[PDB]
Amino acid sequence: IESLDYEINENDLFKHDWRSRSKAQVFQYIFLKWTLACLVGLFTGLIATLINLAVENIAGYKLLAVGYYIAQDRFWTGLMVFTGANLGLTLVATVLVVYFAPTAAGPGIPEIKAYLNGIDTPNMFGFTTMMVKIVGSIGAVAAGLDLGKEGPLVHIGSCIASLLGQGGPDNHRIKWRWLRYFNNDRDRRDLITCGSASGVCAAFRSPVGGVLFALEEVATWWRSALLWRTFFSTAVVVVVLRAFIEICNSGKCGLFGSGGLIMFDVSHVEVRYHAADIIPVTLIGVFGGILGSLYNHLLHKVLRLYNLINQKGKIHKVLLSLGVSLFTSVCLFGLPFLAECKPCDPSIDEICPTNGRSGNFKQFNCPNGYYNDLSTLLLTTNDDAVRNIFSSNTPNEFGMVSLWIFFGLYCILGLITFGIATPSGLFLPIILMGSAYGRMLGTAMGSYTNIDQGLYAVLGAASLMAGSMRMTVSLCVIFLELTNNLLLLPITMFVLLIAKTVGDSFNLSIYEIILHLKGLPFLEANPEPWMRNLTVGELNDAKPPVVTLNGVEKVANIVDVLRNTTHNAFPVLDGGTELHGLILRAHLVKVLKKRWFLNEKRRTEEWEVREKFTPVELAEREDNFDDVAITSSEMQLYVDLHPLTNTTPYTVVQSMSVAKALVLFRSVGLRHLLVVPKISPVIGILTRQDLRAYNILQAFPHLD
Amino acid sequence: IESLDYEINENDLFKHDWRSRSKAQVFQYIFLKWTLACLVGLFTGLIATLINLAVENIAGYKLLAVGYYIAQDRFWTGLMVFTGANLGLTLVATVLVVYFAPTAAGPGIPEIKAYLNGIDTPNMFGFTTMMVKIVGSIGAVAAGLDLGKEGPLVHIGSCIASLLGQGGPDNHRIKWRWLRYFNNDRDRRDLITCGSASGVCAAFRSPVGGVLFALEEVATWWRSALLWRTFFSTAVVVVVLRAFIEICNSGKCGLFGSGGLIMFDVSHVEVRYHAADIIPVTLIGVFGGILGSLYNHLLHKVLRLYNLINQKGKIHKVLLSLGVSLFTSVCLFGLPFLAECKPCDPSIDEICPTNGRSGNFKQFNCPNGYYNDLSTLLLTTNDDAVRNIFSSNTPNEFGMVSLWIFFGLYCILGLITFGIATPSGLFLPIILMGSAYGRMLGTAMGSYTNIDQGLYAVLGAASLMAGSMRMTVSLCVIFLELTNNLLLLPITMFVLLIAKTVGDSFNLSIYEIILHLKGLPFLEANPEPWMRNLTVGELNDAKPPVVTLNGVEKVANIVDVLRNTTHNAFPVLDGGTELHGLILRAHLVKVLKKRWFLNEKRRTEEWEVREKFTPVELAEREDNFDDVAITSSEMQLYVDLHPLTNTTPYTVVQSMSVAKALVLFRSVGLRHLLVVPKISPVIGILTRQDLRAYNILQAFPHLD
Ligand SMILES: CCCCCCCC(=O)OC[C@H](COP(=O)(O)O[C@@H]1[C@H](O)[C@H](O)[C@@H](OP(=O)(O)O)[C@H](OP(=O)(O)O)[C@H]1O)OC(=O)CCCCCCC
Ligand SMILES: CCCCCCCC(=O)OC[C@H](COP(=O)(O)O[C@@H]1[C@H](O)[C@H](O)[C@@H](OP(=O)(O)O)[C@H](OP(=O)(O)O)[C@H]1O)OC(=O)CCCCCCC
Ligand SMILES: Nc1ncnc2c1ncn2[C@@H]1O[C@H](COP(=O)(O)OP(=O)(O)OP(=O)(O)O)[C@@H](O)[C@H]1O
Ligand SMILES: Nc1ncnc2c1ncn2[C@@H]1O[C@H](COP(=O)(O)OP(=O)(O)OP(=O)(O)O)[C@@H](O)[C@H]1O
Ligand SMILES: [Mg+2]
Ligand SMILES: [Mg+2]
Repeated sequence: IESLDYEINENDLFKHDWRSRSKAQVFQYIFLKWTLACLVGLFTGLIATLINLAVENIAGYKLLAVGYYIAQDRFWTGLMVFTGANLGLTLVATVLVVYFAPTAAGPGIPEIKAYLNGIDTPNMFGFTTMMVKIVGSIGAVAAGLDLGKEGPLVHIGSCIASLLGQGGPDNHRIKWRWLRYFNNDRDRRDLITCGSASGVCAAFRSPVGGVLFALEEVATWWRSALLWRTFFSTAVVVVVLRAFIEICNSGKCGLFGSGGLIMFDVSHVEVRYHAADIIPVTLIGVFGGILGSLYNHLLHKVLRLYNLINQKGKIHKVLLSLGVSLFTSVCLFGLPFLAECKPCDPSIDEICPTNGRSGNFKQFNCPNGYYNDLSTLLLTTNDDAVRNIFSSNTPNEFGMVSLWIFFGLYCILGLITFGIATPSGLFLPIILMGSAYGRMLGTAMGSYTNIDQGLYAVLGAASLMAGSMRMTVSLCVIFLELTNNLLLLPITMFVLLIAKTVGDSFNLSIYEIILHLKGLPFLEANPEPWMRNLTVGELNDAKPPVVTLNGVEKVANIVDVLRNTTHNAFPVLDGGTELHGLILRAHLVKVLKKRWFLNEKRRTEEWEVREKFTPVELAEREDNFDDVAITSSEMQLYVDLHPLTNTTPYTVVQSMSVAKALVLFRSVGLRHLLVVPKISPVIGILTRQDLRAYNILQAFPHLD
Repeated sequence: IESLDYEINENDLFKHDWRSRSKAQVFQYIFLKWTLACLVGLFTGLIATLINLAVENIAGYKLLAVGYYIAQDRFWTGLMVFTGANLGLTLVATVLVVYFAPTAAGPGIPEIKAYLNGIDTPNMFGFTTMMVKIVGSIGAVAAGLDLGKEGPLVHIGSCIASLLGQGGPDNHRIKWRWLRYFNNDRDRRDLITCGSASGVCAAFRSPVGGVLFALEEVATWWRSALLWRTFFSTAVVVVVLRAFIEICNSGKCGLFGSGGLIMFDVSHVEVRYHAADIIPVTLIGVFGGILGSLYNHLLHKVLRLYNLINQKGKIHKVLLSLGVSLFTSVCLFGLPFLAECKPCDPSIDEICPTNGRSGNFKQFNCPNGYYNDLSTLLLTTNDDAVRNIFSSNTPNEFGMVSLWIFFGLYCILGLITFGIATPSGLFLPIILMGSAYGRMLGTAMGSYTNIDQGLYAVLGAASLMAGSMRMTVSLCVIFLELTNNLLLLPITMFVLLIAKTVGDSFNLSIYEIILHLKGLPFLEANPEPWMRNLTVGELNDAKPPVVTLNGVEKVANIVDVLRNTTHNAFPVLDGGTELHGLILRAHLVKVLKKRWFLNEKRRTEEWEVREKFTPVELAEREDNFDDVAITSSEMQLYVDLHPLTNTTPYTVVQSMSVAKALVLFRSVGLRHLLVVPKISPVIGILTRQDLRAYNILQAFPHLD
């Protein structure tokens, strides 16, 4: 799996630096760079509100059809309707994925985290992957599964960004010339960062939470001119989302519009800072670190198991998805018949019990005047279950045994649902599993505290999310703009830090674990302490030698180095040997396809390559080597490789440490890094495969 | 003015990489790195609450003494008391600055913005500079000047961080050995970033606003392991600030405790999204961009004028400060006698008029039942004037002429007060000057809008602050956590973007303008479009040649290159010439002071330099060259410069563009950057002075 070309070519023929164009062209580029950051936000807002409209309508008219048979004391008919509707929606949402785009499974972040690190993950931002991600997300979260549209919205935002960047689908591009400036690999990284923050803001209705999510976790080369377009895109997202909530008020769109603007609003509690509430807040942090470590350690084993079932065919995936949906629906209907009914309390002031699709003290098998504390949490859409656990001013609503049963159910569903072949997510199961033990500790303290148990559920959700994803700033800002409680922001990040620096003492993160399972070559930020005692010359003394071309290279050597080798960049020498730089494989296949062949070893002028090539044709990667067949009489001609050479590559000397070379490699971009000698002017090329610690430790095992 | 040594030395003798120490030492380092990030937050919270306690007590007992003579219809006695108390407080706050630490003047950011870019700004984070910054900030903002403790709190946080880093004041350091790990220049940059975000969070009571302020504007080398300590420090700051607000409730600390937790709370408005309120919000943005551009262009001329008065002696500074305070007090008392009294309205529901030190419809010369709309804004501490302009549910409280008079006064005071020799600031004058025209447009629209005029004042303040400082994310998060209005966050950054991308079309920022006035060599992020068509070899073909030392260099050449040259790093050769790397001046003076002299040209072993030096002694920069006198008989001995050489420097070749060399230079750190030839193995050193565009354009003026 290859990498991406971030390094700028400084030749005049390529016109890579956009400031060096004309004035009309820099006007058009500076207008299109903001028009696309507007349209990414506009379309991510429209598509997330379409997902929310369809999901709320489907889950509402499923739960109303369940409650109509609940109210007539027909429990088995309601169970058959529930399991049948869940099985049909999960069947559609996994048939589309396993038969039309098998890369749509899973969240999408653990890959966009690797695309923005330079790894060219293939077939990830297509058009059919976006459409089956949308329909699979609708049919998967409207089937009551323990997933969430939280994750897939990041991947849908990235696909919207890339389809706007290349001007449509991969084979139906519009031939607008003004989109020729975004054919690079730096503009794609900028657009996909805008789309990923656009997706996080569409998921959580939090603008700068999404900006900080793309800043801290997903992207890795942050620019201050990128911080102003990500800003604009999350702004247009949350404007479009709140405007289409406000238009669909008063039931003009059926359901979807009885919910409000901020999602899990608990901004009415006025949390205080008592000194006997230091012990339970650090207990929330310590237990969130331990449970996030244990949850990562078990989800690693579960995904290792699911990698065996995914290779046994395209029908074992569908059977696994339907079995997970069947077990989910059977548990979510049969488990609330174990918790006994507790009577209402008039000190809570909310209406209990309640019959309908909404939360707030639901009953389904209790007599009149009682309410079921399990069916408040189960038998509901998961957007309302977490509103029931974040319920301000509800002392002792849920018992200890019912919260234990809900916790022990959702810590199982979070393991077995993530990794199935439907578009899943990982924010919502951790939010539910964290709110469970947060309100468990809230009910366990009781009168010896002053923070509300709903805020203990918020602290439990944030503490498990930190202990399982190792994020600090994005989680505190996201929980601020989910909960609207500004006075909770100190204590809710005092709990994130204890959760993260307890969870770091046991395991890795979960994105690093999913990146390690998928084998993606992610370059870590800081080098190891043993990388400083190893030099680059010792690294190239354990490698095959560099293959090079000269400047006016014969066609036979170009064809030989293209057929026999898989390398994507070759240094150019002159055979007094003067190094020129690197030339890419993508330009070797271009001069072979263009029939730019010379008779003698003449080095050309500039106007010949201006007449042959154009700056737009040099960035089209729509080529392969198999279709071109060179005549064996014209394999003795000559190709002038001078005007296509990246004549200013980044070089290190053969005594630099591997640590400093890795720091340069990751800080600049740099698919390729030459190695010139200290005083054959090239003695090796370092790439991403050579600077990862797992490959270096296999060659020199006496280091660690 | 020199630079800082960020580049890590990879030798075993220095022990710069902290992971390569022992296990006990890495435990002690990982404990102290968080203990200092705790103590920075704890002490910045305690010192900002001491500033707030003293400022509120002094300004309260000054305004009560003014109001006691206002209520007895004695206006001239109140004017004499007001002008005398302001003149005494400004006299103390400028005498301390001009006679004890003249670097305490001005905000503090435009320098911490340059210290974190590597420029070693001298005498900036001392102990007397911190103490006179504290007392000057108290005596300057309690004198009613148009400044603010918003800025100086960044510099006080940075000084607290550096005094904790070096273990006390600059000549009273404690001799604790466990503070030897923070003697580097990377730990100082990390600590000062924690202290700067600590200061912004202590100023605005906004944690992640301060984190994003240190992320976007102040610091320039952001690390994800730094994002977790800045987090902790702003957390402890806002916890200590809110706890010492809550302890000082019910008047146990005199005043300071009748204000609340969040400062300018306007979270009761429920802003809507009408479609006829797109024209005035973009008018707020356009006028904020134009007024921020014009305010920068005039403050540049005013600071150019003040540079003449500052050089005419230490008494012209005091006369300028007292004249500014006199003009301020005469205007703030004499201007409200021009606005006529308007009667009360019962539809506003707040108590009008009010007599006291607080805001909310103040009267001072109106009869009973009326109120003065200018003295609501003037004659009050500026922390309450902006609460009066951000007043939710007050339609048409201030007229048009009174708001025009307040605007035309504060746009003059913001020019003439910033730059005087007291510890000033720049957030509060822009907040006041922006709220003025924000509520002016709110009163000008009237019934043709639905957003409250207090929210138009918030939009005007944010739009002028963006048009004059060119910040986006930090301003929207800071205005969120000042105003507590989460539903204002979309429109309040839709106005910041129009303000910033109108203001960018005219001028620079204001930090770049103050950095350009002080002549500090700030390295910009992206290179110019002409820097790609210039190579490093052409840069070194217009420079004096590199001076070098050999490896076992005689003492006479070391003394000659230390006396005759001012360079701080010399390449080491061997005269077959094998490059070793760079050696610093700070180690040349160390081997000259240590008397590590050899008789012959023997290259030593490792154990000799282990016996002479220690890893702590090699980082002590407490030396100068004038005190050491070498005997002329021992100037023919030899110094082994091998084991102190930075043997892995960052090298480029002599055909790299200046653009790519600048990108490497700024992305890695790098005080010094060698230039090795393509195929005398060194042909130059590039530093910060060579890669700035202003120095390159003076040598090759045919480029632009
Ligand atoms: C409503 C919200 C905003 C509304 C306004 C919509 C436009 C808007 O929000 O920003 C305006 C845009 C700014 O462009 P933007 O900041 O995205 O682009 C960066 C900017 O040009 C910097 O000045 C560049 O650095 P330098 O100079 O090389 O040092 C940087 O180069 P690099 O990072 O690539 O190295 C650029 O990426 O351009 C204008 O100011 C002129 C107005 C024409 C744009 C009009 C397009 C609609
Ligand atoms: C609110 C409570 C939270 C604070 C208290 C808890 C302390 C706390 O919040 O962080 C814990 C601390 C994390 O240290 P911290 O994250 O600051 O340090 C980074 C961390 O060690 C990374 O793993 C390093 O990267 P790598 O590994 O090289 O890849 C990185 O290296 P570099 O960036 O330098 O290159 C380090 O800077 O680790 C402990 O368990 C120390 C015992 C804690 C004792 C401290 C007690 C105060
Ligand atoms: N002439 C050469 N060009 C490029 N790589 C080379 C060459 N000679 C040896 N290598 C080494 O061969 C290994 C495999 O290289 P590979 O074919 O993956 O290059 P690549 O596909 O361009 O790498 P990537 O695209 O992942 O940056 C690398 O570790 C590289 O160091
Ligand atoms: N041997 C040398 N070492 C360092 N700089 C040199 C040398 N020879 C020439 N120069 C040049 O002389 C100019 C002035 O260098 P200066 O004395 O400011 O170095 P410096 O003080 O170490 O720089 P800084 O500390 O700002 O990084 C620089 O532009 C540098 O390029
Ligand atoms: Mg490859
Ligand atoms: Mg110097």
